[PDB]
Amino acid sequence: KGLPANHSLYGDAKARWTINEYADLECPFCKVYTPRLKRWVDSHPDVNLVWRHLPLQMHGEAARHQARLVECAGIQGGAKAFWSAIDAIFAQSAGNGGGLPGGTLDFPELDQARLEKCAKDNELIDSDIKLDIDIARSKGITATPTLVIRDNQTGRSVKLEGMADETTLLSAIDWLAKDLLE
Repeated sequence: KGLPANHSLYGDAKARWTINEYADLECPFCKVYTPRLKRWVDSHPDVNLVWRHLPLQMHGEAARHQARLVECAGIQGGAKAFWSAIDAIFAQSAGNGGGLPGGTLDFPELDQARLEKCAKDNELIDSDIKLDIDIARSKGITATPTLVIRDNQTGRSVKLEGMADETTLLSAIDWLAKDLLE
């Protein structure tokens, strides 16, 4: 294991299971699913959520630039800024490759000129986006959202493609760990 998630983490850092949500800020599925999944995590403290980048090629530049904007928000403001920027981008983008008007995010609690420079220039964040995409492709992930649910106690994980509903989530965690619940 490498360093733990901070700005990309939603929920309790010490949660037993982590839902890795591979997602694209232009994807209409991700737009409706991400808030519903955060709700679910709110009511299951034992599970947390980590956003992983997979901007899809058919969504072009907009999805890549928006991935960089949310990492740069994390630099400025941590998790709270990161997840607020995810919401703001899903609300403000045309979606589907149309992107933000002028590429510009309206998020006045952040330093906007600073935000834009970081999306243009910071290669560390660009690398981190690319790494999530490379990991996704190594696992054969092609569409968004796709979940990788990891049990942090055992290391085991399971992949689910699509907008998994509560039955899907519960049954995946049961598949990981039904005999290790006490």
